[PDB]
Amino acid sequence: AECSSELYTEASGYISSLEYPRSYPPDLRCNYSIRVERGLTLHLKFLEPFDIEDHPEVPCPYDQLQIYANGKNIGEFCGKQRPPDLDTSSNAVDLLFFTDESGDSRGWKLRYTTEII
Ligand SMILES: [Ca+2]
Ligand code: NA
Repeated sequence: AECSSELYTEASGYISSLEYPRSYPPDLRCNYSIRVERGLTLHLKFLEPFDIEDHPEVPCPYDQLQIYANGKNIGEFCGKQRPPDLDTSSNAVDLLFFTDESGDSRGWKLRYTTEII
């Protein structure tokens, strides 16, 4: 399908993979950025279903969701168990979603909210 970068600057919102909760497209390199005002911190909560194609022995060899908080890597995620809720201590988050050439997985969706410092 697509995948231009997306930018979210409201105090809360939803972010999901393309066509959620139907299969996300292959060969994606998607960048989602959240930028809110200094003195707010971002909290991320994934919803169910969460389904990124995985592998029984290799960590995330096929498709990957990577999360950055002000440039620092705070996790790479795949599989069927959603990540735990993330308190990022940051006003700047980036999610990078990479997908390979095949598979039918339902993808991911999160809600972010902001905490007042
Ligand atoms: Ca795949
Ligand atoms: Na999807």
